[PDB]
Amino acid sequence: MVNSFSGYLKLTDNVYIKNADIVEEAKKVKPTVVVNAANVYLKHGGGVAGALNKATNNAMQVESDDYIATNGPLKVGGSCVLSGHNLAKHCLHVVGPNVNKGEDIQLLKSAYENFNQHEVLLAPLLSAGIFGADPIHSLRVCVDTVRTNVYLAVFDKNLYDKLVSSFL
Repeated sequence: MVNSFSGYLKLTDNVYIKNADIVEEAKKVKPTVVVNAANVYLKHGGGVAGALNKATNNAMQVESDDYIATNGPLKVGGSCVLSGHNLAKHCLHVVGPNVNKGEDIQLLKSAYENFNQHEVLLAPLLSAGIFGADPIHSLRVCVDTVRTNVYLAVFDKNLYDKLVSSFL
């Protein structure tokens, strides 16, 4: 079905990419699902998580603290579905491995598998940015793991250009 995502470059049958601020993208599109680059404690301090949470006026963090108090931490590679607040219907909080914590990069595939539970997503590259993985690798794992339709927002123009120009 046609959708309102605009200005994306088509990488594959199901994966699309754009140089964009995921906060502004979500505000404009109001997708069914926005993906957060979460950690196991749902402490949304920085990176994508800090930015999404700030855009919700801290409502994402309040909701997340109640989630953790009830359910305990997520697993690396795991996820939970919470409200999308003012950004989306739902937020899929996905924990990619954090290389700066020594976590095993193989868990990146498991992390992306969560996307297959949703027909359409707006997402960042998992484990990129402050999570320390190579974004070119993250894009490769995304393409090779996600089968549903995923619209990737890449914050940095230089990185976006490198991701497109090196894509096999």
